[PDB]
Amino acid sequence: QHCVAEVLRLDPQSGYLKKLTNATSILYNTSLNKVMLKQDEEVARCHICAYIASQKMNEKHMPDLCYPKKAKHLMNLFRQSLSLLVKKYCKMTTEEIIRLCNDFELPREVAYKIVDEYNINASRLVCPWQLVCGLVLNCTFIVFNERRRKDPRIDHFIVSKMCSLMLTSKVDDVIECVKLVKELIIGEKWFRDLQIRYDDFDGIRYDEIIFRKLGSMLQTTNILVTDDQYNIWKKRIEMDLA
Amino acid sequence: DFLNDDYLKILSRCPTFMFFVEGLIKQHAPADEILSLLTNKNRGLEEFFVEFLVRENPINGHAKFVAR
Amino acid sequence: DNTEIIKSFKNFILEFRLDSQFIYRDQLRNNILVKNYSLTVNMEHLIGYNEDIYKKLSDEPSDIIPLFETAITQVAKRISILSRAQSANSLPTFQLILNSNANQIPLRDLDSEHVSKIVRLSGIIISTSVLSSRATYLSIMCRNCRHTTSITINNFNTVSLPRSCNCGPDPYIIIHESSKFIDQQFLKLQ
Ligand SMILES: [Zn+2]
Repeated sequence: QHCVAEVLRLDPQSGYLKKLTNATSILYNTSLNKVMLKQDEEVARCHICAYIASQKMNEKHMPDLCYPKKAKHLMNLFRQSLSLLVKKYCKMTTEEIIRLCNDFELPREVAYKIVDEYNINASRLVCPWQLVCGLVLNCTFIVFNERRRKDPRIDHFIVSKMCSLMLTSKVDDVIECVKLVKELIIGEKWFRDLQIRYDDFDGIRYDEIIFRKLGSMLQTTNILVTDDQYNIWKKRIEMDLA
Repeated sequence: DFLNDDYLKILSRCPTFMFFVEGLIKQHAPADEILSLLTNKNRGLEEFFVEFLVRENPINGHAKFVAR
Repeated sequence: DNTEIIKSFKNFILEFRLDSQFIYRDQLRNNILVKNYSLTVNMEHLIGYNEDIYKKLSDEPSDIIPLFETAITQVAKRISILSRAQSANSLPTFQLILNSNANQIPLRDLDSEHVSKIVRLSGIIISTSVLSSRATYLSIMCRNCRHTTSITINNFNTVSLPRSCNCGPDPYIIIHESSKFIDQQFLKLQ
């Protein structure tokens, strides 16, 4: 039942969940009662089980359910028993770029946004590797400012990652990949919502920069260090005896 | 004469002063002069303050006698 | 995360004290003069100091233990250089040792539950079989590429050799004279 609920709640990755666990139960039951249905490794035995249980209740969905040789076999058997940017004009899918975005373990909402961007504005293109590259980079720089604000060892590792995920030794093209999308995507309300959420504004806060730029000297350029820093740095030399 | 404690606190977060500190941590396994001077006794601190405050900043006089 | 736990552990090393005297700190300082590369521990001493490691070392110990080993080695590495700066290259992992007296449970009352957890007990000894050896660090050369590599193993005295670096499968000889090993034995109880 644990494994049943596991594989059944593996579909997302009201009446649905209930009726589907009941379905898989009595389905597996019917399939194992008689002596007719054998040599079926339990390795895989809760999948077109789940697909036909989708087919049964009320509404069914061909996509995102089967997601192979024996998949067809067992189906019939049960059903009877009952570089990257020089490349010109490439093509992509939903899950291709879900992969290239989920490699950073970023959320799926940002990915859906880049997907919407694409399927509306993937029309007039030369190469979508550039656009989606720049997109997910300017997702990373905006959401990952904290860890980077304290760890400048990150910005080399990250750019190195996407330099070789798309197979180049030259990188200034990637720099352009970022600034051009930033020129493009600059002013949409959803981009706006993300900037108020994760608070980069060029990577710097609002309540600081406005005094940086309106015309002030109270502007806190933190050359000096904060108090808790020293409060914890002192422990390193406390035990200096050893 | 008016060298207050809060001033003494904030000047401690001179990060270059931390560079100097740790440079001497690794120059000397013992830790006697640093406890002699540091904020754990602020007397030596303010003493060092005036001591390194008085200096010439010889860069500027260097530019001067260079012009000369 | 794991480094939070590492620090919660390493503070117990030098920031623990009872009867107004450091215990494990100078224990290590002695053990290293002994050239021992291990220690002794009580786990009773960790319950009051901190509860962020106990309830998880209980049920996922092997997940937590080599961490402590590495923390120990980290403490060693500073103190080695500091004591060289004080007076007067190859520092492996230190076997940890510990004990307890919380309880004793017998072989009879076991079951197939609380398996891979940690248990306390009594009994009587028989075996003194033989000093059977294992490896810890062993060098490898390919027979065709002449392509040197290296391997080290940690706890389980999981993986095997590499299946491919044409040389074909099994391209590797194990060199001994620049390899390293350790001992164990097979000990009984009743
Ligand atoms: Zn080879």
